[PDB]
Amino acid sequence: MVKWPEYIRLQRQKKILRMRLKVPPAIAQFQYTLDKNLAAQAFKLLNKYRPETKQEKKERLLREATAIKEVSKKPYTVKYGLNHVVGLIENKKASLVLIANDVDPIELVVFLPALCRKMGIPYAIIKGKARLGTLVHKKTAAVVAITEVRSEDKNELAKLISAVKEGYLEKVEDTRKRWGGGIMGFKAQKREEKR
Amino acid sequence: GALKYLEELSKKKQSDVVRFLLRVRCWEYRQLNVIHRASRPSRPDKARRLGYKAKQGYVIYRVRVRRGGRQLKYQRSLRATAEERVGRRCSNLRVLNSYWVNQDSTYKYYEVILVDPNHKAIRRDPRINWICNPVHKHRECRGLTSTGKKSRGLNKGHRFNKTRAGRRKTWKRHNTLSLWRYR
Amino acid sequence: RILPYKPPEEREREEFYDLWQNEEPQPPNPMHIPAPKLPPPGYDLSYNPPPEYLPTKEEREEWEKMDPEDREKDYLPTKYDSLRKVPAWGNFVKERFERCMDLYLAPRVR
Amino acid sequence: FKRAEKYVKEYREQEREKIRLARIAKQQGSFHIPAEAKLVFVIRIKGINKIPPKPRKILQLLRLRQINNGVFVKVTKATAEMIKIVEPWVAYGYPNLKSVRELIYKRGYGKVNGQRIPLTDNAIIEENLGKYGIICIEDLIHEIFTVGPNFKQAANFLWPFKLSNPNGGGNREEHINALIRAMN
Amino acid sequence: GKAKKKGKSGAARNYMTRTQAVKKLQLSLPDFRKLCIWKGIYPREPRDRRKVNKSATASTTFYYTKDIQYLLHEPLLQKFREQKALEKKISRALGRGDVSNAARLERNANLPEKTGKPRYTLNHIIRERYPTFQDALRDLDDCLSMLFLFANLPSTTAVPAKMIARCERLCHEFQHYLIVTHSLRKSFLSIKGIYYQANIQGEDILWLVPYKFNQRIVGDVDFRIMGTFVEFYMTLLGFVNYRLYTSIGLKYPPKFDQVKDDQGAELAAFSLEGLNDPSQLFANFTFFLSRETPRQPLEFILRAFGCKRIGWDAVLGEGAFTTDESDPRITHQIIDRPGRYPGRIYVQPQWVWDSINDEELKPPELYAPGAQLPPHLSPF
Amino acid sequence: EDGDQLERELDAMYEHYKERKAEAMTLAHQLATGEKTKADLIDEGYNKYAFKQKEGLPDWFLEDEAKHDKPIKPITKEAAQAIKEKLRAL
RNA sequence: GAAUCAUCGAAUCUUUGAACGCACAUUGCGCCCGCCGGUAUUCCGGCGGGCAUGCCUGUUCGAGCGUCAUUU
RNA sequence: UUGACCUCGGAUCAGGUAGGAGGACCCGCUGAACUUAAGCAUAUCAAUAAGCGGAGGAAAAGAAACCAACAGGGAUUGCCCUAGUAACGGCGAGUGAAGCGGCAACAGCUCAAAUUUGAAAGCUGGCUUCGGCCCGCGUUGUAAUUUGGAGAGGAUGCUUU
Repeated sequence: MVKWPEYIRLQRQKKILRMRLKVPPAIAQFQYTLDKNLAAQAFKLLNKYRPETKQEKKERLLREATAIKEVSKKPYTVKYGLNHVVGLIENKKASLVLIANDVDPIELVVFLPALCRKMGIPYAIIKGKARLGTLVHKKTAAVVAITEVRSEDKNELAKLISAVKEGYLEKVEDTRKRWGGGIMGFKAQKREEKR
Repeated sequence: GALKYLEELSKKKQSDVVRFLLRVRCWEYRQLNVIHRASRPSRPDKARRLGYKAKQGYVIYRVRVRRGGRQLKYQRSLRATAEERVGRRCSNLRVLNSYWVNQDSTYKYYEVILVDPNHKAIRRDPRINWICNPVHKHRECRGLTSTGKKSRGLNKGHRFNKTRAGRRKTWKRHNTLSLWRYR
Repeated sequence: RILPYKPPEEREREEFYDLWQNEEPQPPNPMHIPAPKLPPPGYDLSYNPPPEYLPTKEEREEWEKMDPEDREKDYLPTKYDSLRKVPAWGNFVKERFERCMDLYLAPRVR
Repeated sequence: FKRAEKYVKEYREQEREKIRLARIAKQQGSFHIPAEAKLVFVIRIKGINKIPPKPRKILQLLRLRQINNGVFVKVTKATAEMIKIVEPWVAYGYPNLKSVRELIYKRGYGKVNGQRIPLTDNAIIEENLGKYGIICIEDLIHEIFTVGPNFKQAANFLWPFKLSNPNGGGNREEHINALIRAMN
Repeated sequence: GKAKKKGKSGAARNYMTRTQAVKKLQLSLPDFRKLCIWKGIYPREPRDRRKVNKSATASTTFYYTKDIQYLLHEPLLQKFREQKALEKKISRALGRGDVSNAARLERNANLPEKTGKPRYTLNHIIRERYPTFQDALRDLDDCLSMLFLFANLPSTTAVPAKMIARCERLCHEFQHYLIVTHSLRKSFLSIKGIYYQANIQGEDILWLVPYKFNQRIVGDVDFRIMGTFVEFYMTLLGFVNYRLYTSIGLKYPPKFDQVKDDQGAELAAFSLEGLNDPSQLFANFTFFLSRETPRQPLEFILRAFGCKRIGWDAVLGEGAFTTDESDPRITHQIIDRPGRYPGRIYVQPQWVWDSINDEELKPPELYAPGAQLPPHLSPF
Repeated sequence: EDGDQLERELDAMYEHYKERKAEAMTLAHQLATGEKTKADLIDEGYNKYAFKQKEGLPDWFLEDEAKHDKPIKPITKEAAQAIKEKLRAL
């Protein structure tokens, strides 16, 4: 009958393979993603701390230059970048860690949840390196770290930390040391019975 | 630190997670063509230590080559063969380097880092204008890459007496009959 | 080289030359066909016409009964004592749109 | 499907609105305006999905249900009390002469026998009102601008104005002119 | 001896169908219509539609090959692509939530909802279309008529209130030019509205203005092509007004004051500075306009024919002569109703109309209020 | 959701495409002759392809892996003679 | 300001040939943009600009239940 | 419905690039036979001849995972000597270096491995009034610092543009 394109066929076959294959625990805990409410609240705080864009950064630089022509504190902003965030976690400067679930070299992340766990910093895995890259003003980001925020949101930072470290951390902590997969369908069951 | 962790993974590449990843990627490579383009490397740590840069003009090409005997063994390594095939494919680029990425029971898989000599970012960067220079045309063909040096025995010591300065040049130098004016 | 800074309020509140600066006659190409001008308004259109133009009531009823676009004239004369009695015409905008579509959807033949 | 955030938000909105309504009801209904009756045009904006019974009956009297409805009104004691009661949902202020003229001319509809016909004909205007002293649409305009004894009848006859939704264009005395060209 | 096919040769070469033209130009239907109207292209009729295309129908329309070639070689094609990429960028910003970058994107867009001016620059195409200011005056018929329609009409999504306001200001400026130069020559009013004929540089210009009422828009009408026409005639009238005021020496644009305009000055709002039979009709006359009379047409004709002092009711407008009727200065008062100061003469808008048309001071005794009006005549 | 329909389509297309288009005896000899014992057999059976999922995976991918998971082990002329005599029928 | 002069920084540079619109053993056959002359908006003939491949960067367009969301 | 992110493609889109030639010298692949051993098969011829790919005015090599046992030397390269020594060999034919020493020339460096994190400070393209405006790359990492006979960070006080 009809013939599908090569790349489309390959891509659907790859999703079938990912959902069929027996998954090691790292990629399994990658598969286990958090919930909508936690994602939304984290995105709210992260948006209130989104980094300055290039237009307004140059605008404030020109502001300062004109002020020099004719007094601040440390900027608190979300830290982004794989190496920067892993160093921050190693130095225990991070308060919360958010990890993209779809890093297409997956080795870039395999060790990150485990290092976060041992270090002690709470971590979560969210859907969309695209959302990470939109939290920052980029196209994509692998990891997102919250280290320190201003006074007004100490309370909500701590509340979000407690909410994640209980309601996602324990929930996916009871079951994360196993192997995933095993989603065989009806035709798969019949084929295995016949085999 | 992430590159250090990746280096440790590549060290324990026979582990469970790495074996799974190489299995899936081997299936993907078999499904794709013999030679194909990667904008981003499969092993970023290895690419970075070999010299890959996140710049306009650096590309990765992934290539599969038949493995086994040629009982006469083909003296050129499969890495060199892959680099040479990449050269004939894109003769415009310059072969910066190459690294093994995967292997199968019939094909061995390599990723080659290539540099564009006609892009003015590459011209400006004074760490890469050396390969912008015309002396480095077809380094893979002249055996000037790492595999070329390894196969040519370009090392120091008494173990490499015959090849440290060029095998054929050493042969010629030893077999020339020099005759001076005052003999 | 760099303009000194001006805030968005100033930028917001901050934000002609003759067409024929050098004009010479140009011969009209024969291919171009200008659209015919609309006929001048006739004696019939007038709101207060002479009594001769006034139609019969039966003719008015027949005109109202007739379906639109089936009439030779889109209008029949009516007589008004004062300008305030004269009402706005219903299909003024429709006539504007129809003549626009005639200008740019109807072929022109010499 | 509707969620606990919406439940909590709606309940708190209702609670605060009830508290504020009780505050006005207990307090004396005396606004800081001269005792003279004025003319104010009021346009309602969707502020809260659910409305308490007193603001609902006030909005029923002011016939502002369909989206983007506005109407002129007398500034007096009882009307000021009703406006202060319905404050969150209504945005109001002094109209201009040009504003009222343009509003009536661009968007004008007559109410007869529960029907909404446009103000095309002064003949229709007079077949509707006729004997109250109105002679034309301009007569209605002048009555509205300089209120007379027939203002209530004129307001009843004119259909509430349906302003076009703007794309980005408490009490303010004058900016309603900018808003009316914004939605007109 | 060469064999040559019938289909490839002849009328098929000369003419192309609408579908073929749009496929070659590579634009959607609305953008194609906008560009065709912008360049002034009309379909025409070929001699033999079957010869043009064996598969053809009388309903199908054909287009000129050279005209399509010009449409290809108009740079507004490139401007179209850049603008479309710019809505793509503003959608980028809105989706990502970058409010500030979205603000700069709309700044670069210069959209004609805040702008009130054309989104695009049409100076080159209007120059190509009208080689002469004489041709500009010739098209001023439709320009003025259609812009006055838009001055009367309310706003919609396609036609913003700001751009309607700018059209109203342009109409007021043209009226100011007409009253300054006494270019108005004939006035006729019928059930449709008021036709004005003005002589400018030996060219007769006709335009029709409807009465001030709520005009129904029921039916199937497209504002998008109509809004494109708005942009056409707005830009054309702006350029023509600038040229005319330069010719007469008066500076452009004339200044108008916002507070008086808001109170309702209308024509009185604009201020004109000269340096950067008609007049003898009402050369020395004092006129008052009652509450019922058409204020805008009456003042326009009186100022165009040189009546020095006209006043009216306070509710009608702002910036006028003394509103009080008891003032003895008013020689003539226009009243149309179903005071009685002996000094003032009560006359009618039809009296003014016929006096202006005939230029012979038609008897106010014949045109007194309370009596049947004799029928008027059309100057055309 | 479960992917059963898409897997059905992929398998049907693979079947349509298919329609349109010594080592064991050597190991047996090494086990029989006093050369390699049971422990050596499991030691050699721990290969690079050990723990290869084979039941829950699609048939086409399993066939590809079976095509490309063959390790080359040394063979013997005695094993070749044995397999020839075994395959020789009546 | 001569020269079968010297120098030489500026031009012209026919068909082929790595040979590049297709064919090549035809001064043949094609398609897009423009012009010219001869009854010429249609017919004919000629002329100018063009039309190889693989790859790199950028621009644009398209596809993909691969994938993210979007009730405040 | 909409808009992303990723991947895969088309365009007679814009800017470039690869052929071929030459091949005396150079860098690799591939690779004989005649002959000698008074026959001949290992060996020799020869890691040569032919064939294939790839540059320059030189190429290649090159700054020790070196030489050495020193009272140490100190990137690579070429000559003399080492030397017909060591070592290998149908121990026949034969094959056959290297350290050291005297010279010629002599020049050292760039990265990956770190968090700029109190601010991607970096770069491509087109648009120009050529001065500065955008777009894109990019955080899956572009600038500055650093490369193990080192270095970083503070303190410290001198000296250079």
